[PDB]
Amino acid sequence: AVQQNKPTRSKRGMRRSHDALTAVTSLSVDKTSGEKHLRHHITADGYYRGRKVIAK
Amino acid sequence: MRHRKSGRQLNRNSSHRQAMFRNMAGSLVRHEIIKTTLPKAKELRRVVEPLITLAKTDSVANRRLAFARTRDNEIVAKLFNELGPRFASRAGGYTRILKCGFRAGDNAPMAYIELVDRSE
Amino acid sequence: MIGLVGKKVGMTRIFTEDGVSIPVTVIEVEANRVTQVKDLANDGYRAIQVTTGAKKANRVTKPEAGHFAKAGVEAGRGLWEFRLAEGEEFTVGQSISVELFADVKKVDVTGTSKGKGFAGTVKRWNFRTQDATHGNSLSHRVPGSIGQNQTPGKVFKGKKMAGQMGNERVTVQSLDVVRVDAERNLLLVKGAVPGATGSDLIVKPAVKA
Amino acid sequence: MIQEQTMLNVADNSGARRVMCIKVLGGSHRRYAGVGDIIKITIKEAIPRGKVKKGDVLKAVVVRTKKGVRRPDGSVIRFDGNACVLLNNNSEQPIGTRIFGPVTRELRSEKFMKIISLAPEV
Amino acid sequence: SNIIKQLEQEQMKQDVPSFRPGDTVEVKVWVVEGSKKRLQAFEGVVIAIRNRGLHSAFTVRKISNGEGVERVFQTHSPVVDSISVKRRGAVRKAKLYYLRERTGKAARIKERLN
RNA sequence: CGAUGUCGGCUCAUCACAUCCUGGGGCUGAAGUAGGUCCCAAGGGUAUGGCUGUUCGCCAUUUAAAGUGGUACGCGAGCUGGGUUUAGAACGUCGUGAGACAGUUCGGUCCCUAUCUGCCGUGGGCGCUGGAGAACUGAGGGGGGCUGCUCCUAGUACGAGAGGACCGGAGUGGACGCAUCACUGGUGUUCGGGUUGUCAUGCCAAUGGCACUGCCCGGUAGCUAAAUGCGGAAGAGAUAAGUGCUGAAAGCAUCUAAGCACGAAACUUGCCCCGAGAUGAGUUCUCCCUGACCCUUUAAGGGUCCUGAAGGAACGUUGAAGACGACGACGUUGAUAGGCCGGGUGUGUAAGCGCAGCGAUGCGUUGAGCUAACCGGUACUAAUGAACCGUGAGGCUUAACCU
RNA sequence: AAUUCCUUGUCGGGUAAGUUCCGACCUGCACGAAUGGCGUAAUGAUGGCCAGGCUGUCUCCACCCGAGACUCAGUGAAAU
RNA sequence: ACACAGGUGGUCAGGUAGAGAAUACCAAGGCGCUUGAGAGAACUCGGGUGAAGGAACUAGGCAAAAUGGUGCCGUAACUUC
RNA sequence: AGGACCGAACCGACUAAUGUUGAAAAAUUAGCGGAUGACUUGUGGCUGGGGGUGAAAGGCCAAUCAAACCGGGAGAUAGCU
Repeated sequence: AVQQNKPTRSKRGMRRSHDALTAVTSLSVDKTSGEKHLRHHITADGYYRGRKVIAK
Repeated sequence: MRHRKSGRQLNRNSSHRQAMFRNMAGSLVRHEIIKTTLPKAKELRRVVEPLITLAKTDSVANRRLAFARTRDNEIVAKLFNELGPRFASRAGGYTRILKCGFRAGDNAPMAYIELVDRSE
Repeated sequence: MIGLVGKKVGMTRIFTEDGVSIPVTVIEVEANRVTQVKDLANDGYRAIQVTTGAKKANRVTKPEAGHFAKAGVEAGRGLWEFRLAEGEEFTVGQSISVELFADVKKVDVTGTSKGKGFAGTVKRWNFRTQDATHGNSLSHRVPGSIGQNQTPGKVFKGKKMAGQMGNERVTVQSLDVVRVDAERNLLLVKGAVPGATGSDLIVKPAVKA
Repeated sequence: MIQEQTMLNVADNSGARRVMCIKVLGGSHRRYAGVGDIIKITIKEAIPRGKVKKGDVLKAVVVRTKKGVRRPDGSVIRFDGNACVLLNNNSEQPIGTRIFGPVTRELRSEKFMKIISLAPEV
Repeated sequence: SNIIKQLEQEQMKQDVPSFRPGDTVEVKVWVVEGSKKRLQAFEGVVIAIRNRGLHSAFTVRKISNGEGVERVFQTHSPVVDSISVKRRGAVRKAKLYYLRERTGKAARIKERLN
């Protein structure tokens, strides 16, 4: 094992100031309910892109 | 190595995968709709969807076929009676598979699979 | 030097009497239409551009909409530009004809080779394989030492390691011509070409052949 | 095919039945051979029928191969093993009084003119 | 879709050798040898026949006493005159590659009950 | 000396040369074949095995050659551990002995979780002076180079005798680098047949799991080399070593000085590839954007109210592609994948039923039954909406011109 | 030769090349008679050498099947 | 050290395959186990195919592999038998 | 009649690979030696530091050994660090 430097707040700032993994941008809703979902899946009450694919 | 493979390598040994999809197809002819993971729902289409075409003939030359897997009388009670003959003038497309989001409290991919025509 | 854009359409055999099978590759050229010619006083160029578009009109890029609608009427695909001086072709001329090869002995092919992905450093750079016996390990599929002891301490540009193998447009610089048809855009040549029907192929008159 | 330690079979009278390759030669850095190559060969087992002795290093010309050849008339010729005609250590070309089977129709032309008297099938 | 079919049908013969492996034959070639053209004949059993079109190899094995001589002819090629049958045979598994290991009484290759 | 891993081989590098090969010449007791001998030139190239701790060696066989050196006799966080630099001892010799040899032979040990200076690969961001999409120029550079045998030349010229050519023209091999699954093999679990042991399906029937894919077979798509091919072009430009003419230094003489023809495998370009982060951010094809009030010695902006273009992302179906990115094919303005249909191709005559056969098992019905990846057809299943990003004509100065 | 300096002793056998091995030579630097001599047998994880059988050690890899690595969600280390 | 790829005195030790209280797979009886969902790239360990062959590898067939059961026929040198 | 030949249980831990800041404080995978006996194993006892144990290796005697462990002498001593 070897160590020339312990990384400063400013050195680690290049991994804590501009990185991206998510943005939660706008999201999706059906005209029947304002409870938000993601762009391409079926909701728990059976709604999908205007086709209402399973009912219980 | 490997090159083309269209089927999923999934998890665990080949006899596990065999005895999972054998049993899960039994559950599909028992309920006509299943809630499961996206890889499982989409790989369950294999052999079971063309088995509807195999069963459409009601013929004696097919009588010893389609009972190599899922060997519980639940399937042969429907096979060549309604399982097959219920889709015999549609020309293909007997299963539907669509995604439902993520497993509740984690990130595993959830989906559903159905037979396109079912009594409930 | 100018050339034609096309694809491989299959493989054939024509035989000798002495004799062997003689492999003959079958090539078809498409959409060598020309829509731009670049010359006179600016940036040192003298060149011609073929613009090989053939795409389904329902998914054409917004920059390419209205860009061939007066001449060429199809979009997508490689633009391809070739060097040409004093042959006097214009944008109101005629499509490049494969009759270019009517008296040509041999042709030079440049075309997308079969993909291999990462492949391996010994498979790509043909290094000499160290023996996997007497206790030697982790030495069988590697590029070996990447530079010299003590002095440089910086690695040389002469050493090769990782990347992707295949997909290069390569150099296959001598294929002897067998048959041409300018009325059917058809070319037959002796020997193999890079890639397959899912690839692209460029053919030029030969120069080191 | 046809490399160091490879065993070949007899094709000529007073030649040996077990003969072994030690050099392919006939060019720089060669290791494999076919029909019409000349091989540096050792007698590996010596018998009463042979006019040769074990461990004697000689030359022989290939006339049969288990990979085969298509050059003669444009249709493959392939055999059960590999066989070679033994060559004269002093005056070059074959030394046997008879050759077995068809062999090659080259072993009779103006580079083998001592051999035209023999009666192989081609 | 295949758009070179017309160039494959330039070589391919409309008469395709079609009788399955195990038939006993005589095959003829011209040899040419620059300026020495003569009709030469080879005898044996057909061990490979049909069906990949212009790639169909056509393989014959002599099955002679102490001699397993083998030839590949490509019947669509410019170098073959004729193929003719003298005896029938019968196979019902694989493309007859076992005729390298079968000899003598094991080389009888049935007779199609003909 | 408060640890600088060592000899030998493998594997990977880098620079010189007093030149082994190849290329260029001179001398000769150089006919010719060679050889013997000296620089011109470092542009291209430069072994496989045995015995052996070896590099060092002594040998068997090849080759156009088996050149010579440097770098800790380059390369153990890149390899083994034969030799040795861990205890063991052994036999001989020596010490009285505790032990040792200008002693040898034999047994015995070889690390990593790779962080940073670095290199490879890949994505994001800043900028090129509004906001974008797609190609191109080249400030520079790397790659290629050499090379076998045979036939003609040639049994001539020359040579007591033995022997014995130059050159450009062809054939035929081999391969560093590179392309492909064709040729011909192999493999092909995803397609189909034969089969041993066991358990089971209510039983029969014949079917399935499991045992190196349990055993034996073909075979597609594909993979591959154990397969086959192609390529080191001519020219342009100026030279090296060198061949000449005309003619000066040093009035002769001289290829050198002026002048003039001609000069290499190298050099600069051509051949193949790379490249504008080239603060020196280049060109073209083109595409679109024409806001306001309050306030500041105020080309910068600060607050607030309005309005969005070009063109992108998200969302995705997927494969001849691929770690991941990415790359090509596609999202009903639909054949991208699945189902279905038909071709294409492989396997081998199913099960049932009848008959023959003391019966096992066969035969017919029947070229039967089944058929993946290649291809066309068929929308039967499946491929989000306004929202997001990104605008609202773009700095100084010199000049023209309309108010 | 388990001891013949250095020298593959010198010569022959077997090998394509055998400093190891097999047989001889006597002219043994430092063999030699119970801290034994020499032959030898049954036993031997004993020391060394040859040939066949067979074989992915090798030409030269080509490939396939599990179970980890690789990515996430809950929990969450170190040498230095 | 522990809800640990661990250790463990003595007893009953079923059926079927088998030479076997090997290994396999059926009672009686028991289990699918507190990280598991994706991916099946580099990279790792274990296991298993394949042509011609062939030890050419290496100081050294180390390792790796063919062979592997049973009944019968057969069985050399040398020998203190 | 077996200090018989082979070979399971039973005992050993020779060979190759893996693991080597491990799953294991030497374990696993497949071979290999012994296996009615100069064999092996349960229980309670006896042998103790220059003393045991050892058909003998500087081998073994509680994660400690060319003299183990623990309380005191002890702040041994040093032309020395």
